[PDB]
Amino acid sequence: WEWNVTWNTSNPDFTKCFQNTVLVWVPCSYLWVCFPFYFLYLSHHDRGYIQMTHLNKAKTALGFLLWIVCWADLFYSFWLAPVFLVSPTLLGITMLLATFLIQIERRRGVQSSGIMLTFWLIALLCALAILRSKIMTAVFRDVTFYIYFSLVLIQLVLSCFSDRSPLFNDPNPCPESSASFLSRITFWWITGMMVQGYRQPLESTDLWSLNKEDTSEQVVPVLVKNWKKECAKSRDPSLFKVLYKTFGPYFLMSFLFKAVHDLMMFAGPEILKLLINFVNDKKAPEWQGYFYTALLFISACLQTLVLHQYFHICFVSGMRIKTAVIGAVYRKALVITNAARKSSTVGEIVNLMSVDAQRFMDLATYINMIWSAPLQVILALYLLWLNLGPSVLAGVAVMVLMVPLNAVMAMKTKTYQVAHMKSKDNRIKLMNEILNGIKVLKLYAWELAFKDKVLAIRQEELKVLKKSAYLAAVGTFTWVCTPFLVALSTFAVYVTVDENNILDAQKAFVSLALFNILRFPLNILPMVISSIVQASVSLKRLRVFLSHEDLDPDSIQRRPINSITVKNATFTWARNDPPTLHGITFSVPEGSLVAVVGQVGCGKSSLLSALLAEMDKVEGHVTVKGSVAYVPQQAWIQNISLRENILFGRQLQERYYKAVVEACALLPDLEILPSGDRTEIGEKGVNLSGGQKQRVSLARAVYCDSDVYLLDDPLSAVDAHVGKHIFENVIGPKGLLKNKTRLLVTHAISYLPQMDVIIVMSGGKISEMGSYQELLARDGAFAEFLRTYKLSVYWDYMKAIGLFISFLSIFLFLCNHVASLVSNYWLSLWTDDPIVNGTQEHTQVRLSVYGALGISQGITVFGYSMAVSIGGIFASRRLHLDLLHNVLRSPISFFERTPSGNLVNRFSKELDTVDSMIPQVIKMFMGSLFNVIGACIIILLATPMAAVIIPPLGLIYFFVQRFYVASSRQLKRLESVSRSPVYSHFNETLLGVSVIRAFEEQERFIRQSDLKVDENQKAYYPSIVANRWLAVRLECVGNCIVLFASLFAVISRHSLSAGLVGLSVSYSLQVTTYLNWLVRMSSEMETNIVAVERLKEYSETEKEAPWQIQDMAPPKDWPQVGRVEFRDYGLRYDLVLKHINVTIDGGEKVGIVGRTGAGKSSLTLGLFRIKESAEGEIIIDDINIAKIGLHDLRFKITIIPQDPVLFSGSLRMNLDPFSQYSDEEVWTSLELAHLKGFVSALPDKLNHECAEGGENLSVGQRQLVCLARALLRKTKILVLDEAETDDLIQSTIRTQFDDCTVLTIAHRLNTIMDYTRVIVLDKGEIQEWGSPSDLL
Ligand SMILES: Nc1ncnc2c1ncn2[C@@H]1O[C@@H]2CO[P@](=O)(S)O[C@@H]3[C@H](O)[C@@H](CO[P@](=O)(S)O[C@H]2[C@H]1O)O[C@H]3n1cnc2c(N)ncnc21
Repeated sequence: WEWNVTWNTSNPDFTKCFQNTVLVWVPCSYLWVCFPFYFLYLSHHDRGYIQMTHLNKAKTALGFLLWIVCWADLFYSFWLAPVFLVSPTLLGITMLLATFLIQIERRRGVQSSGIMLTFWLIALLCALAILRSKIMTAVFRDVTFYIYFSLVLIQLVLSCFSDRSPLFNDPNPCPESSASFLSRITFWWITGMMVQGYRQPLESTDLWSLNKEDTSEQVVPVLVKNWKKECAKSRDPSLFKVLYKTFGPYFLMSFLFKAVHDLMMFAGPEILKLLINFVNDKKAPEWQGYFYTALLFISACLQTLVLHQYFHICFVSGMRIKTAVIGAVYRKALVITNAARKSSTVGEIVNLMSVDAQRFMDLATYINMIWSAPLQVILALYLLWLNLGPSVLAGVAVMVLMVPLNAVMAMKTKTYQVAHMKSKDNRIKLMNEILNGIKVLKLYAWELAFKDKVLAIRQEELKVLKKSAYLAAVGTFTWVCTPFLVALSTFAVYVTVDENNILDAQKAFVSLALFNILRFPLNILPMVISSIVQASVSLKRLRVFLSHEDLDPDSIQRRPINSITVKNATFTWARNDPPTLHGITFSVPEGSLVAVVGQVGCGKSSLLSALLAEMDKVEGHVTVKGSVAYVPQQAWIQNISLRENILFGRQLQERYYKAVVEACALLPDLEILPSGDRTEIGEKGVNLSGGQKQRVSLARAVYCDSDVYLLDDPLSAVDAHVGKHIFENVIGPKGLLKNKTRLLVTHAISYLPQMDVIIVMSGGKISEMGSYQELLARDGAFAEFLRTYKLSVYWDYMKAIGLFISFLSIFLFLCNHVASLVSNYWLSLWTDDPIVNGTQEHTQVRLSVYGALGISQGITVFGYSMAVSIGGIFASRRLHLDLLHNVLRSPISFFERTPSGNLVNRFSKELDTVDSMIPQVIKMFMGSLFNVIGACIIILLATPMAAVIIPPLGLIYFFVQRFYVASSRQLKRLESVSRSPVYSHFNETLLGVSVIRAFEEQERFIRQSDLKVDENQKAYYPSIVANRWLAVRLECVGNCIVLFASLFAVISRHSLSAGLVGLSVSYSLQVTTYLNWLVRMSSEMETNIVAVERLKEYSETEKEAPWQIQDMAPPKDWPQVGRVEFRDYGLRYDLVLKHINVTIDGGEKVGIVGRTGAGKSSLTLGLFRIKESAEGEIIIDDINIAKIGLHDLRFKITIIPQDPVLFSGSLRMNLDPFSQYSDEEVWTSLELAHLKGFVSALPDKLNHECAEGGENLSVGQRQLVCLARALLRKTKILVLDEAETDDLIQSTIRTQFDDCTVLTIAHRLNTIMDYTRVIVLDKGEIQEWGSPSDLL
């Protein structure tokens, strides 16, 4: 080995000794160190044995021949040089290990081998090096090497194909367990779903099944066993030891991958330095440059692959951790004791299964960086120290200064997040009031007053939004300025400290790239530490939960079908609490009806709990015989259909089910319910009354067909007749359970004489049990008891911002881009200056221009960021105003017809998406896009002839981005949807655990929780593999960019300078992260901007007639006398109102009578123009209503509706939202409304803060407040809608409103009789038109 023929030569040939020693020791050596380790995996992991195939044999036969050929060399050598003996024998022996290895891999079930692939690849490269040397040298021993190389190449090609699957069916399988090594490395096996997801929108059944190891049925038992072993071995069992003993061995493979990734990441800058030296070192061979470029490419590709495999390992381990923790928590919760369960909140345990398990899932990613981040940083620092000197300390002095500052920013906006949120809550509250009370507002035309309050709350919100906006600007400013800041600081210090310090390309750009690989190892440290602390508290929470005690099954001697036996048994609800049932003894024979009798808190329900092993048995002997059906006091209802509630996971028997349903008198309940017995009962579905829930619980118990029934007050909530019917057909001796041992807890005497045995107790003690007649004859405790009683959406958003602001932001951001680019170009020009008299010709003016360029970059970064901040706030204001106007201008038919509920999330969730997320997303997406464009242009500018690589790589990027965004924003939705049922099922199980355990159906519910967690994992796993697929494709694109940039710089290093090549390579190295985040941000934008599209709704939705016409406005006293005339009125709704020709004279009391379905109420809607007249000419006095603007008439006519709607705020704002009427008028109207006494009583006087809907006020008061509103209006036309205070409101409407014309729609004839001229409506027609005297 000497440098003349290997390094400094036109023809670089490895020396003969090097060829025969190191190039042969490398591959043979690889298999020798891996062989032992590989038995661990081959042994621990097995999948059967693969059959005898031609491929496997072909590989084995070539392994035999290859060994022979290599030993044939030893034979010829035997037929001087020491290397001609040991090397052939070593190669033959490692070859014999290779063929044995494919043999054992067949035995252990391996379709494709990564070892048997990397090993052949390394051997091939070594053979290639010797091959080239041997063909450049030119029979005797050469031909043996050619045969060896050809066989090795064919072996390598064979090793790529995947063998047949073993005899270990698998519908919709996961191709991970069947794909070959190359597909697993490149993650190609998911591209199928990627293309298919782009064409056919994914559903829950298209998702692949889970591999056997990820199923909860294979990860929960191992954790359960390990935790049991630790618990039985122990003081204070530790969950962390269990965790790292159970899933640690699979996790430790991440360590190697992380170390290799770190080393390969650092290998980049070293090769960059070598290339910068090469371009500066003219008169050097081109072979060195091409070797350096190939080294860069191979290192980058290998680092990408290893890192992405590391990512997959960590995510799979986290998924297993989550699944196992979920399963163990479920089983523990099903086992733990009531005493230990009551202390912890139910919501606490649900949080235990949600937030702590999710934190454990996410922790697996940032746990290796506990050592990767420091070492990286340290190593990077050392390299930087090797490069420049102590001055670099000042260069990083600001990076470490950004870690706290940025943190301080985030925490700050969190407080802002708390402020904004608070105001938003108020806003939505107010909006909710308007949404459920839009009827009253339109009637009084108070819409604009409420719009003003909404705008005031919006101003309050936008103040905090403006402050957060200004804070966000500097956060972006620092992020973009960091690179320039570190470069300028370190370079200025380096130049100023000593004039002999020469700034070369290697001394500027290598340290510049080391700064880029320093940003990440340092900025993630706070996140890592915070996640570790949260995971530690989660470990504490899980450990204390999993160490809880449990109920004792031994307490009850459950025996297969003297039925219930208790002797001298005392039970507790806790270990230290006193007994609740002291010294209980009783024997219940088979098929006997026993009633527990006592007062409240006696211990009746405790007896049934004790028979189910729910109480803590401190002493005694209980021998319940046969299956037990428990009807609890608090009915537990599953959210499944009523049929499956009664069935309870049991085979449906139509005759038995139909005998059970009516015997519980559940037939009326089935009839009222919409779908019958298929209705979704429970908290989530249709709510049921308590009696119905008790009925369903009893029906479930009766269907379960147990021999022993424990009925803890099944008839508490059912009525007396229903209860007697139930007892007759179910519990009584002539019911369904005639031969069943029934034990009932009751406090009702009605069925007591029919009971075979009455167990009467007092204070948890057996007190003279016996039969009813005998107990009555004894006249003791029982007698005492008885005696007790789409590109256009982007343009729309730009218009909402305004064209000027958007254009200015784009221009300033382009200015930032050009400033950064010219900063880089200035650095390149600066690094190329010659050295005269031992110092650069120019070094102060270059620093000044560098500083000026960077300061300009910083000011424009802070500027355009502030622009979009103001723009975003402007757009939020304009969009909210437009949406509010469209909503309030729409007719009532819109509110009635629209799904009531889709407006609320539009005002709350989508508006929140607009004002906060959209500006941040547009900022970071635009930044990433122009970072990519800047990398491309600085590559193309420095090397003009590099435009041939842009088209293919752009096509690859476009295809990958299209497929990923389309197929990932759907997988995320699938996973989100699937997550909720797990926590819902845990809530159901937690709520019904006593019933679950009593029926002994805990195994079925354990299996059910298996399915839901597996379903969630089936959608979560493709998402992370999708991220990996993005990752590999985009890093391949970036590595191709790096390779082509370096290649095109090396091919023309002469017409180029060192600094230009350095800058090109540094930016090409950076471009990969920018590309990845550009795709991720584009996906974010695509699913985010649609909010604006759904906020631009109701833009054309038919609106009401204009509120103010102002061309045909009425006079101030429009209702001069109040002469109403319905001239052929017809109201569309086919026609509810038809042929209405009536005349109500001014100041004449008129009422409207009719049955349900008539046009009584619709007639009022005619007066106020709620629905446009299909055919009609209603005219008040001498003016048509349809011509008048809505507000005008709605202000000149008043209505007292069915249910008065009192809005949140003061009483004065309820009476006069506009505050138009003076305080004296309000006081007079309130006094005239029989409310002066009450209104003077509130401490806040007229400013009494009434809650949502006036909950604090009574219904009578709210009605009188509505009457006060009508009285304060002082209008000549008033309408009344009648449904205790009726006497008061009727007298008040008869007191002073006699001057005004009053229409009255009352469902009661008593009040209408007083009003003359009654109009009767049969089906919209005027049945009778005359006074009540003419009516009778
Ligand atoms: N191997 C690696 N080496 C270098 N860095 C790596 C990395 N892997 C991950 N990153 C991260 O990718 C981003 C790289 O920077 P960019 O891609 S140039 O821009 C960021 C990014 O686009 C997104 C968030 O990406 P992010 O996860 S937060 O963090 C950084 C970086 O830490 O928004 C931008 N961004 C970040 N902060 C701000 C801000 N205050 N104002 C405006 N835009 C901001």
